[PDB]
Amino acid sequence: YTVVLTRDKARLIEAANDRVVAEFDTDNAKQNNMEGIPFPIDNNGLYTTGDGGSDRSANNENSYLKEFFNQVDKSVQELWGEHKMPLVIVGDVRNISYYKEVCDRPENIIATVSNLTELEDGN
Amino acid sequence: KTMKVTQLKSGAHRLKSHKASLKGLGLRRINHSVVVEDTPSTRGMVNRVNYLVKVE
Amino acid sequence: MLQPKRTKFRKMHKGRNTGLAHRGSTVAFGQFGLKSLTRGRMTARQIEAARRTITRKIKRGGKIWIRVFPDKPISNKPLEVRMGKGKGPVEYWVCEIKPGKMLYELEGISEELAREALTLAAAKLPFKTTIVKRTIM
Amino acid sequence: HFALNAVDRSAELQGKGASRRLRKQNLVPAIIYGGNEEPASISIKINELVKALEFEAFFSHILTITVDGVEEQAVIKALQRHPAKGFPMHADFQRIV
Amino acid sequence: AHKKAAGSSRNGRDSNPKMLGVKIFGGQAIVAGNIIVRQRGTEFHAGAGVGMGRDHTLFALNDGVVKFATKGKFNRRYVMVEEA
RNA sequence: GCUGACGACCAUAGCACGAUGGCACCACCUGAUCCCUUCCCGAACUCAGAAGUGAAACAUCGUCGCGCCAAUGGUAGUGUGGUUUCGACCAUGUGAGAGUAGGUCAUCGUCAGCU
RNA sequence: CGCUCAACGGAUAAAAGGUACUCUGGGGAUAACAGGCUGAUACCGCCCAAGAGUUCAUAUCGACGGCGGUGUUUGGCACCUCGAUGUCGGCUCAUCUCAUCCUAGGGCUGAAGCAGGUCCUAAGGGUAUGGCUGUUCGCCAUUUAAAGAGGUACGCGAGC
RNA sequence: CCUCCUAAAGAGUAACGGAGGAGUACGAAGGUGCGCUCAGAACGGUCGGAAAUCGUUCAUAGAGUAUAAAGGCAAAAGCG
RNA sequence: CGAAAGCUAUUUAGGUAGCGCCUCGGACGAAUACCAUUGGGGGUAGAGCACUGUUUCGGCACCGAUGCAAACUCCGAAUACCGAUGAGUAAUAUCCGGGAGACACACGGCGGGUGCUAACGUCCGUCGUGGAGAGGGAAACAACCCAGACCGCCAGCUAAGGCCCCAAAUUCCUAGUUAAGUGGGAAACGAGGUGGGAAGGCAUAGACAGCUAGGAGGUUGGCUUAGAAGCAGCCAUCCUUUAAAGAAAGCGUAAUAGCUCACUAGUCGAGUCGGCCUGCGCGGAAGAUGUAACGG
Repeated sequence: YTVVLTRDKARLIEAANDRVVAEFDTDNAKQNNMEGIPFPIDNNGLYTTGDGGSDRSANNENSYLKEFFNQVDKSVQELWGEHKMPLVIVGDVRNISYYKEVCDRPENIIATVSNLTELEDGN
Repeated sequence: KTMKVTQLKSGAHRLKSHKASLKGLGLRRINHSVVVEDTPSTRGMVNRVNYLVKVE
Repeated sequence: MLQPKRTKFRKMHKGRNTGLAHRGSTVAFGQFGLKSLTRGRMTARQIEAARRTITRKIKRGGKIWIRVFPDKPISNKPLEVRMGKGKGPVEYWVCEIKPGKMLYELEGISEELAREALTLAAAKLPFKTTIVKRTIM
Repeated sequence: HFALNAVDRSAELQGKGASRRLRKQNLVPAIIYGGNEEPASISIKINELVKALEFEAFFSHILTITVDGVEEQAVIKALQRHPAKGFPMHADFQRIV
Repeated sequence: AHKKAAGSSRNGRDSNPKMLGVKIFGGQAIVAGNIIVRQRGTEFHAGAGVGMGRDHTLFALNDGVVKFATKGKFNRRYVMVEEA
């Protein structure tokens, strides 16, 4: 698995060796019966849209990122339970950090790449 | 014929018709006893508030 | 994952699960049944898990019947959403279970192994359960 | 195996509260109807009825209800048991002729 | 709003009440012109002594006592005004 | 005894199946000049009639195959007062639906006609 | 007879914005902080045991499902405060919890030994310094027996 | 503004509750008298079939009702 | 004497107006309320599949079994509501006019919508209480339970709740249960706690347990598999010496091997075994200033 993280979104790719198997978009079978947010997951936090009951002077942004990555890991674990493959975390160093601290099964992580470009638009 | 009806519990917080059944028997307070004719129409008033009153 | 086919209305009122299961309280299809002693909602995920357990234990040698079908759409509000602004979207389907209800029946297999298959299935269900045999009256 | 002892059930042990209060005395209400005369309301002991019901031929044979004296030839027609607890709650008997 | 769930489903309309139903019940005194039933369609049919308006309102054509009955081959509910 | 008209009632009155009826009555039936009909048609409506037949229809009679009606008992619910582990339970008053036993091939009124 | 006077009991025949340059009267009738209620979500724990573990469900891990505990994340509510309860971080100074990071005692082990892994007991002490960034955190360098998780108005501005 | 539900078997009854419609049409689609009965299925029949028109037999309405829905509709309120 | 925090409308939403609710005066006088008997219409709770849907199994959309539904109903209560008749009791009902206030309601039950059958949440309906209500109880505690304070009394009886001490009143009586301080927080689930109740199985033709001896031969059943030899898995459960011994219930081996078990015989000698239901208990059970989850 490739978990692509961003402050704004998360993507999930299934990859065999050096090719992409699937992208985990709206038209997939593995996301049909999901109890969590399906990929691609947008970070539609109340702080991201500017409502909800929080202020920027509270400095809760790191906590918000941690909880968003926790929800991302929930979706990742839900999908992984049906296939059980190792995952590679791609993203900024700080995002990878937050995700590693939040991951429910951090033993299945085999690699982390932080120098990959175009996390949100690249294919 | 007549019967004696006594009030045992307070009627202050009862349903409106139960209060009205007390007042239609003639009962006005706890431990008040009245004598009323023993007809089905009065016995229905006693039945309505049988938890509130006793018949001698 | 059982679910109704086309339905008449997307969303439903909560309702009240009250009373005993006077209907569906008899082993009517197989010889052997798992009956609910308590009331609740039988989610379609729970139905499927207890069906896969039973099937894996009976091993294509017997027959299983499911007497619960999830036909009640249950809505949920998403996180970070205030009260109001309409009724939430449908997320899953439950069956209303009352005490006495059959949930599964087994036929065509040893009583001991059918007992342990239903005992395995009861562990996936949010009900206190009893195991009953089919009677005449 | 096909003979059961019963007791009369009078009009004061009939009704919802009376039936509930009678089942709290380890008794099962039952009605014998059919033949060519009025139905008779009886009460059968719960343990006796449970033991009688254990026999699978009890449902398809001629039974003999002995109500402390007068005796009747009957066939069980209906048996409503508890939906969840499973114990018998009421029995129907049809008088054969 | 994390799972994209809450969204537009606009239905907050409803019409005003119409105050239908039986106005004068069986056995009551009635004077001519009094409305007995306000209804949609002939849920009740006018028997002897009662007429029907353009909106299927049943009203008394004469003084008397209102009677409800089921009669005819269609088992229709009928309201009558008997001269009592 | 039977037939016809108009009603009460609106399945315990219905359906299905079988039998009986032509002296009155009814129904088919004959014809289409005339009255009146057909977006064409004497099919229906209508008129003028009795050669034939109760075939169909209709009426009556028979039955339980279906329908329909339907207890008793129990159960569910429920008003009031109380309790409760909120499922319910207790006292009292009510009391289904479903199902079972069972019932049913209707019952009456006014008038006319044949016997 | 002439109204999408449709904000449809229709303010005028006739009408948009900005204010971080601002101001007044009010409100905890109503939001942002912190408390409270709640516990969906979260975190922790437990139940079942498909499977992985070369064999072997239960050394270790635990798919599909189920049940709790905590208040602890993200939330829900609007009960307290708008005739004022100062916000994040740092500094200083702490105090408590135990779901224990080290040190102590153990059972099991896929425990030869050395090292570990899990779980049980255990809160007496102890539990880095730096580079980056306002950061909390995080990454990194080098250590250490260890660099614990939290509560305390996310402790502490009438202490900085 | 209308229809259903919420609405707890008289009426009424709220929510940024769950579902739909209206802001018309028609001088006949109004009045009356008279007359008629639908949808579907099966069987037979030139083109012609799954389905056109024709004939037969079942068929309380499974149709229609200018339109949303509900309630009604055989004395049809449906169709000439 | 005594509300309201409702309805309708509103550039209205914390304002105001009409109506509702309060008061005063006048008119009228039983037209009002309660209950009994009785005349009504209903589509709710429940129930059901006849319609609209939805659902599972079998036979072949249809037949049969089997479920479910606010916007489904072949049905269908209780209450409630609208009438009639009648007794008793009652500081009634209605109308005209003077003066208002109120149009932020709250909680606890009941029936629902919403929410997560979350919220001291929100929105209706209905009852009670508070508001505007003191007194007693619930440790303390508007809204819960009992009960409505005109004033005075060093009189008595009771309600809810209580009676070992704080603290008024039983260390009261009868029959039991619990050993957990359960009582005096917490579930799935686990267990050989303990009491009770309906039945069963076996037994001096020696029952249960222990101990002693055996537990075998076709055969390593066939297949599959590197290997599958009772014991990975798939397909049968046969026969033989038998007092008995499974084509095996476990441990074990890579597979065999090996150790047990089921079962039988012997020893001993009397009751014993396992399910079902029920009462009360046990574990599951970790938090932050201090015992701190009976007020002590």
